[PDB]
Amino acid sequence: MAVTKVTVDGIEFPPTITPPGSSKSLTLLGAGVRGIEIETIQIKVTAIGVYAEPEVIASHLQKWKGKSASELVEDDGFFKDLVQAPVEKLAKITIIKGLKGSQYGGAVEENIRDRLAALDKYSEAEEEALEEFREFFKTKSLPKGSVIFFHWPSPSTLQISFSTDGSLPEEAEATVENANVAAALLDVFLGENSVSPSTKASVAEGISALL
Ligand SMILES: [Cl-]
Repeated sequence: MAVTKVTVDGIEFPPTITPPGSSKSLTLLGAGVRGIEIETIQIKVTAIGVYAEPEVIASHLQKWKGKSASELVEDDGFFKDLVQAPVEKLAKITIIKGLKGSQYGGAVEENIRDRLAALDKYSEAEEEALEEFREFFKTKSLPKGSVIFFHWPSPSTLQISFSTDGSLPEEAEATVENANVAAALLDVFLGENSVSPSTKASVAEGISALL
């Protein structure tokens, strides 16, 4: 029997997902990969899938209707609107090349702090939030195939989950309630100096299609 699958270089991403502890079901908008470059050698380390409520986020982005995928990815304002949009969002991250949690966490945290410090939005509250974020990854190992779940039930709140085998948890492990960190983390992936332009392209064409 036939099945429809979404894949990024063979890594399978479900077309819809229900975040840990959530009732809602989110729809995949697009997916790409985060690739680290050494010399002229490119290493893919993670696959990233971006999910949200399709009708709702389509409604909030209606000013971009009929705008082409080519035109959206060219425009930082669209991605600002996508990041700001007050809808549930989820990032599913599948580890390609294994690594230790404190490494991934450390790098992402530094990226966030850089963004927030640049914006003059880094105080003790953010440091504590990032303490939580840091502590979450400190204790864990991220082997190939393990998956991280970043859940934004609203733009101000971040919920983190993780499964070593790639299955879907039914409740979140960590909650970071800090608007700046939550938004910055989303900005790591969909923002101006994205760790994954491919993911942004994929989301752009998905959203363009969705409108
Ligand atoms: Cl990543």
